[PDB]
Amino acid sequence: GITKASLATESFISAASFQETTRVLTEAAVAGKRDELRGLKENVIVGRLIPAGTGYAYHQDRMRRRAAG
Amino acid sequence: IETPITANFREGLNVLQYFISTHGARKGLADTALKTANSGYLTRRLVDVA
Amino acid sequence: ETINKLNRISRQMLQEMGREPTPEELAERMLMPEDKIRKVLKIAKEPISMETPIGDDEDSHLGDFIEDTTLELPLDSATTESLRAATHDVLAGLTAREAKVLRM
Amino acid sequence: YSYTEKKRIRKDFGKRPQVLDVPYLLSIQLDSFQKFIEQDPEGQYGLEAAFRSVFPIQSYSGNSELQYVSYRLGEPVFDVQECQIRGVTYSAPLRVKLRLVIYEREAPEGTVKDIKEQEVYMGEIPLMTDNGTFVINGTERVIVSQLHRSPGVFFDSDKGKTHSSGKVLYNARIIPYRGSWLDFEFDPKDNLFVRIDRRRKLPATIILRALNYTTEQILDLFFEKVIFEIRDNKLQMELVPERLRGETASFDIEANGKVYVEKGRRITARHIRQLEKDDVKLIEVPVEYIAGKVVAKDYIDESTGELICAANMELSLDLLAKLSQSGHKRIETLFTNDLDHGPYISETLRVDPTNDRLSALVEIYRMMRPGEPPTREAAESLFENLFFSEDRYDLSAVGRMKFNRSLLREEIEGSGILSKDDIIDVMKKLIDIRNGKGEVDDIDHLGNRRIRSVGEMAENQFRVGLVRVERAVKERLSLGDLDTLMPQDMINAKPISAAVKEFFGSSQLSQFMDQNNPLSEITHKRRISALGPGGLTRERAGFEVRDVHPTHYGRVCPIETPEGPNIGLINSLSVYAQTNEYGFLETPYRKVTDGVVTDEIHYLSAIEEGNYVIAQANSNLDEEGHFVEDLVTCRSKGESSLFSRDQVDYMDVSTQQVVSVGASLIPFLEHDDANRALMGANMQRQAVPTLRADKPLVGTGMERAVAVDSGVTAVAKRGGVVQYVDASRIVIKVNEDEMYPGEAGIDIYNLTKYTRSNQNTCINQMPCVSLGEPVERGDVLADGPSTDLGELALGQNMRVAFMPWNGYNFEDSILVSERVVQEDRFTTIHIQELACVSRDTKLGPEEITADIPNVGEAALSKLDESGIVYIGAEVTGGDILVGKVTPKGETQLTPEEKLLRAIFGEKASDVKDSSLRVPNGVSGTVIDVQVFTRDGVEKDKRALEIEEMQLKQAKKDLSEELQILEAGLFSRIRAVLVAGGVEAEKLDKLPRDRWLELGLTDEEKQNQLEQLAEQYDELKHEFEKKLEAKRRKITQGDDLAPGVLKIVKVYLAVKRRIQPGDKMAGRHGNKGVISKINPIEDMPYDENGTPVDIVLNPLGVPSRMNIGQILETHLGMAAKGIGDKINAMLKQQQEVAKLREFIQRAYDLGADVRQKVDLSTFSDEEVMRLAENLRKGMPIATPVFDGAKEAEIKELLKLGDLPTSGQIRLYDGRTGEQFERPVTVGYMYMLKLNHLVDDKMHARSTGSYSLVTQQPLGGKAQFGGQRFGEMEVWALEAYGAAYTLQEMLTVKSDDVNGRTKMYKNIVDGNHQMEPGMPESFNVLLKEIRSLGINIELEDE
Amino acid sequence: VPLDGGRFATSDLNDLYRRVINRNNRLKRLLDLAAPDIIVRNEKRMLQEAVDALLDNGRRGRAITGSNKRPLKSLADMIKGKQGRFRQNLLGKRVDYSGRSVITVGPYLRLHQCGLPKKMALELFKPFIYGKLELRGLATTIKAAKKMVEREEAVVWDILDEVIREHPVLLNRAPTLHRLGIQAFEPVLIEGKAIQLHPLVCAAYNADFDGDQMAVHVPLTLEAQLEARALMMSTNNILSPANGEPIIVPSQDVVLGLYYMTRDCVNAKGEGMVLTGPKEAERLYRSGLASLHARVKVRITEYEKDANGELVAKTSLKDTTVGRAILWMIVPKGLPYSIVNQALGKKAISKMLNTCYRILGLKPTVIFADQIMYTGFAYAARSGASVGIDDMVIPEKKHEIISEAEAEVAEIQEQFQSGLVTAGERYNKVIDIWAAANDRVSKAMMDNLQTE
Ligand SMILES: O/N=C(\Nc1ccccc1)c1cccc(C(F)(F)F)c1
Ligand SMILES: [Mg+2]
Repeated sequence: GITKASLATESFISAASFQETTRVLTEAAVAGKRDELRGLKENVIVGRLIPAGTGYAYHQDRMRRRAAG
Repeated sequence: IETPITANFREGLNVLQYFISTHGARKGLADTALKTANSGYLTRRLVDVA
Repeated sequence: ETINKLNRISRQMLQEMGREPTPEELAERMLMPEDKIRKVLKIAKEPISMETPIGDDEDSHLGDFIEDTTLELPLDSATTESLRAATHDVLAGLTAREAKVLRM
Repeated sequence: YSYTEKKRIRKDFGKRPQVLDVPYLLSIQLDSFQKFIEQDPEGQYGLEAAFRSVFPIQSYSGNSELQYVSYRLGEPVFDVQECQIRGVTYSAPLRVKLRLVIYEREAPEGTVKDIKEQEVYMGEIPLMTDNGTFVINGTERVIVSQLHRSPGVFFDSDKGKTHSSGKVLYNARIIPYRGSWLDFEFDPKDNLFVRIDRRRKLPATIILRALNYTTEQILDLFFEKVIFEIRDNKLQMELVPERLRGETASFDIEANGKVYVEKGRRITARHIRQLEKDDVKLIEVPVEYIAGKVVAKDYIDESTGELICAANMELSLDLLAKLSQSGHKRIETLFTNDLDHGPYISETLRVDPTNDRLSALVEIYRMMRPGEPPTREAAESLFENLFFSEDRYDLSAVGRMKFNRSLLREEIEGSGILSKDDIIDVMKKLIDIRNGKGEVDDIDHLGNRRIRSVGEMAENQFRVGLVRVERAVKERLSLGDLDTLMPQDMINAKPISAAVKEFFGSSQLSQFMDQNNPLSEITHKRRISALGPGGLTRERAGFEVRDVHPTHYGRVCPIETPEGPNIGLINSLSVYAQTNEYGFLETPYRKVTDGVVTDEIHYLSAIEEGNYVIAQANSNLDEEGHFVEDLVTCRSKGESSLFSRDQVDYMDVSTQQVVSVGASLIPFLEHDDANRALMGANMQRQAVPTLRADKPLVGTGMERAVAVDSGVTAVAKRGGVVQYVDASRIVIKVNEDEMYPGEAGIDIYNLTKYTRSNQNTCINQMPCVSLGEPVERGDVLADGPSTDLGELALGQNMRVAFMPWNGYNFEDSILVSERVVQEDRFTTIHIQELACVSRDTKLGPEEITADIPNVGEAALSKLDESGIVYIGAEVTGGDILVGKVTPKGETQLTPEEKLLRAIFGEKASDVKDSSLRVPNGVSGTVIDVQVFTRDGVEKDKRALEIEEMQLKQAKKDLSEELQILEAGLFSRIRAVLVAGGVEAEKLDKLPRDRWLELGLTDEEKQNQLEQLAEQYDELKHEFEKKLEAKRRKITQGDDLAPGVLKIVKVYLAVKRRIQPGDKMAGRHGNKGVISKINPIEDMPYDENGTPVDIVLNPLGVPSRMNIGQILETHLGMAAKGIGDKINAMLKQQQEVAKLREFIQRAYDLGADVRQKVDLSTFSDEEVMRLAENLRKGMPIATPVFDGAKEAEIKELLKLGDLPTSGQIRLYDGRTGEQFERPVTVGYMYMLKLNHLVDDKMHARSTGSYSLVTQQPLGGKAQFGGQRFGEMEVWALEAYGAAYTLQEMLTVKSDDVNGRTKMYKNIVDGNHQMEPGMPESFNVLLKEIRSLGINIELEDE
Repeated sequence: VPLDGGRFATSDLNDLYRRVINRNNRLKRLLDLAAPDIIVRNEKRMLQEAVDALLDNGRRGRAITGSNKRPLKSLADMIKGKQGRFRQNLLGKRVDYSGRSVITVGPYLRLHQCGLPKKMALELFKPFIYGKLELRGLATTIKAAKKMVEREEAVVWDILDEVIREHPVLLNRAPTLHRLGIQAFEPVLIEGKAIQLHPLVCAAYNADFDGDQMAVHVPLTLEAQLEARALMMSTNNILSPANGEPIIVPSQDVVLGLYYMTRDCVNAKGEGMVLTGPKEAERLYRSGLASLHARVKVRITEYEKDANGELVAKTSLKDTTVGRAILWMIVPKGLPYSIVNQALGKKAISKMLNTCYRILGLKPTVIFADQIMYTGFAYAARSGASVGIDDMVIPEKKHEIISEAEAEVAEIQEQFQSGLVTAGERYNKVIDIWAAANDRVSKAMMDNLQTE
């Protein structure tokens, strides 16, 4: 279901927004989870360009530069 | 109610008919004002999932 | 102890005066210079929780309304950066030694 | 007919005669508080009762007792006006006599000493105005009446949702006025449970044990007895013949040598009748039938002394054997039937973990206060303290009454605590409900809904104060020395005063009166709320309680309620409604005895009204008032249907009584959909007063009542002739019949002049009377704001045309002619109170001095030498009202600033400019200035000028008082002297002061001279004391806050007229916002050449169904017609005859109305004036549901010279060509609500910022930016705009760096952003890291 | 940080932290004094409780702040925030360079612009104004520029006209639902304090004129100007993202205009005559010779682009009315005359714009829509449409329907009195007859009102 599917999100900063904050922070903190951003909500939170639309050019150019030569 | 409103707005409505109309009105406002919130909650869940 | 001492007097004098002792009333009753009532009475107060809710029950809390007075307006900072260009311009208008002496 | 009615009369359509007339609308507010503060020689509610409750206070066993004698309320420190100006609270000191007695140690009780401390002072309790308002800080405030669940017992269902097996459940709830809740409830296994408050569930019987009931007596209480006899041998039984109903024979039922019932044959009414008439008391039963039967009492073996069976145990064939051989003849069993009498309590015992009283008390004490070790004295103390203590528990009178009544008892009044009988009875009733006999009540019913009011609540808060003072008194009486302390040293002031102050000051029900409007005031003062303390919440309660109930009829207005977060959680009080004796809501009705409708009034409560059949406000009867039709629409029990001719017990009093004063003010309400009517009566309260109070041209007839009953106007105390009329005051000379013998008199009314209201509007009274005019008692002397000649004018009616005009009227949009803004009719006067505070900083005191760093001569011009703006000086945004300067030393400048100062030789001041300046954009004229000073700080120049001025004005006023009064008295002495010793010319020669010597012949008139002497001298000295007091009140330094030395308040009166963006609406729920203000040139006009004021969009009419707004238009036009004709005949100056004729013709109108009319009126001087008042238009009254009809309107239009259609030809003011089709033009009453556009309008570029998180915040009333939310973010996300969003949440807001770096680029001409990281997230990092959580920013 | 009256205010964390310190220090003391176990244990538990209360309060005891009942806010409560789940980005954030106010109509506007109050635009664009004033050298320095605009010297208004021109502003309404809740417009400087908003856009905002307010935001960075103009612009969204149907559809007054325009009565001035073209049709109408609605043959030239990217032309005598003829002047190019020859209801008037879009492209559709609005308002105003009390016609047969249906209920009632029908079945019966009656009256008044 939609409310169930929204539960799983790779980015923990994103999850901390609309889910229960405490649990997300703990449960992420134990596994040492590393948030790579890559999404909208998280990038909005951290205050940089949205990885879509006008910003899609930037992130792409950054995404390919990443994990590369 | 098995005794409808036999009058209309062009004519006058008496005490009873108006009093009975009142419930329909209040339930209308309440229901719509609530469905706004339901809609919002739904859009929330939706953008969260997408 | 001083503060408490003031409270004691304020108690009897509350109904005794039927209203309450004037701000300078408890002052004569107490030994010291007696204008100290204001200072002591003020500093004795406990700070208010910055989380104290105000209005609507909404998340507006007292602390949300406390502005930064230590900041500097942009409408000013612009004029600082401008004034630099101003005095720097006008210091190019004198002899290099007058400029050196004035910049010094 | 009254005197201001001769001035103007409202033509009244409608048929139904008014049997009862609208009472005082402020009734509730005044009555309640009237009961709160008062001396009642018994426990009836008041300060007396609340005293008698917590008193007398005795110490703990020490035999030192403090009792209560009597109390009094001293005269207010300041009166209402002065209290309003100064800002203090209008209150009276509470002085209460206490008696401290000390009993000799080891009594027979007698006192060593008893000191009576004379009236120790506790608190100052606020006082209610004659208008039903309170003044807390310089501000009129209203306390809303409350609606809650009445104290008593209540039986509910909770069917459906629980457990989804159906089966329902049945629960009872005992709700005290004060103290813990006692709840009883079943469960799916039919086990009776009990819980105190909302706490842990416990098996019901566990409470009974705590009342000292052993199991045997619980069974003896809740079950009947089935008797078993072993007589001769083998099992007989006692049979009550009714017991066999609802059961099938388990064996051969036979006795008396005759077989009544066989095996397998169910026992019906036939078998039962046979048994009853053949009278079979005892029958023979098998030994196996008792296999299921539960034994009643305990059973032991007489010989062995051992328990054979415990009470409430299931017998078996073997157990019967073991108790039979022991010599037991009789066995008592429970009477149990799964249909009729349920075996509930029995099974309740089996789930009961306890045994004896102490056990139950342990399990209760450990329930209420768990985790801590239980004690015997502790459990006993607690349990006795819960429902059985006079201290901790009361249902009071309403509670006890509803309790006993719901239990079908006799006594309507009783103890305020619970008795074992009470709990037991309630349980019995619940079990009876589960058994099928009896029904469950419902919460929404107004018989279960009780109404409080200011007095009762204030009593409660004062009570709380008294308990917290009680603890103190006992605490002190613990260690006390005998004769030193007295009832002062114990009882404090602050606790009680702060209880009451915390109530009136801040409570959800205590609120600033909404005074922009008389209707607003009066409709606020009658208001109900289910919110606040002891009530539900919006989040808590669902649609059931919000919804309209059949019981709301005549009590609560169905159509006036707020539309929003709380709907139906407020409502309003109806027109004729009254608080019941017990506090319920009751309504007026007409008693129909036999076949006649009697005009005797009868008040019926929600439960009273229930069984009776009540007729309709609208019905046809005639002559003797017998019902014409053989059947008429009526409502009897919770429903409405056709009822037979003579059935009906009662009839509605008025056509109005269903609605409220607000709804009753909507003309042609019957023609409007309930939603729009709601919105209409909702907005009508928002109408800002106008400059010229107009009058409604279309009306109801309630407006008179609203105008008068609300304190906005000035009503004659006594009738007489006006001696003096000024825009300031009004002096009336009283008639002798209404006049008291002593003091003679005249009534002097001091009118309220221009002053600040709560909404910052202008409240100003104007005299409606002229020099030397007859006035009758209860007549309007002066109108207030938005009232005209005793009626209520909330706005101004105007010529309106329905037609689309070039889209400028597009949605609700309103298109208004320039004629309107020019005529200054919709103009409004605002009175704003601005303040300037002189505080104290460690750097130094702040000065109000007129010497201000960095201001021109034009700036310091408008200020006097002292620094305060002159009275009457017109000001705009930026102008300095009060010069103020605060020390800030050592500016700490920089190199180039130092060079700058070096060259230009300027001394940068040690003082910064704090001066109060008029807020940006607002402009008005200064109507007043006040200066408050700390007691002991020297008053400055201006403030002193003000003080001397006020002093002189005071002396002048008081002197005027004494002069008019004295003249008034001596004028009576002159008149009495002339009887019995008349000398006319002789008497007025000698000095008036020497008159009192001359006597009279023996008579009562000598004693009258005596009276006038006494009262004369009384006034003479009263003047003196009043002057002294006034002077002292002027000169005393008002007490201020800590740190503030002095305060200067300037009062600005702004005059705003009307502009596009303002909100406007009719009474019908039709909104609009003025779009363009069009020239008189472009206005659609008729053939006569007369333009139209406003052009409404017709498209708004059909969809939202309010057809009344159209009728209101039509009749309005018609009204104006009758005006215009008269306006011509007065301009013709025909004569009194023609005018009289036409006016009478108007006032009759064709047949059957209740109005009556003139020629009792003086044919010349009185009639011409009426005609003069009618020439603007002819005022009409359309009763709420009794209102006019199409035919009547069209007929009035015939008298008008105007068409039946209500539509005419109109020509575009632009092209001059005609308009195809006729358009509806008429006169609609239109209100200006205060949404006015130059309040709402806000703009910000770069303002101040919040400290905790750096974010835009208004500190100057320079507004914080608009809040960009999640949805707006999504909206930006749907578009491809990243940069708009980034700049939105980074540089424009949260980035302490990026914002300024942006500003410099915006001015440089470079549009870019160098964003950085938003401070919110940057703070969140620190907040997270503050815990044991390490959050880092990786890589690059 | 300090307050007025010399009062202080501080976060609750201090109250918490302080505690944790005190007890901690005390514990240290209790170690150096060699206290018994029972004591140092209690102190340890207390330290645990204090730290717990500091980090996340409410998971043990819920400690209360000094002198105040309300539980003190801990660090977890600082992080969580409130209003359900909102993290201060989520609930909202205050933003500079913005504003708001009551909104009004402004039908004169092109669809791409909006009326902006002068004062608002002044306070909003203030930094731009400052920079532009000294760019041309009308102000010595930034300070002097401030003094100039604060004095509202006459020269600044023109400079504002400069900074406004190509520089869009974002408009937003209160319940933002879909992306059309925010749209970019070109500002038009307007005297008065109200914002003017193009009528055709009123549908997308769901904005009535009854006092709804709108907010404005300034697109500061260049990228924001181009984002606003190329994305959030009004003219760039003519279609709902939910479905390809036009959201720019004419609303009410306008459609009553076009409806009243192309419609025909049976007999009216100029009926049957013939005219050379729409020009002289309008010329016939305005002069008062011919009625707005009359059956008439007129020669028209329509176009079809049905060639390859190429407009074909054809002329004929069309049987139409005067109104449709006049209206045809607006219809651009390749649209057939068939589209305006009908009655033009709200539904057809939409498909007009739609077909126009799917055929001629964006720009012609935009300008078309504008024209449709203008002419709609104009002609609707000309029409003199109104509403009277006699405009609502009740059926003559109403009372009779009521009476017969009233006979039915007393029939079924008489049947219940005699037990011929059960209570419930009775109820259903009576309710059915009343419903049927309602339908009858409805279909009476519908016929009478419609064709009479
Ligand atoms: O015939 N039914 C009703 N008649 C009726 C009419 C007037 C007053 C009270 C009841 C009725 C019964 C229950 C509830 C309602 C109400 F509140 F919704 F209007 C109306
Ligand atoms: Mg709206």
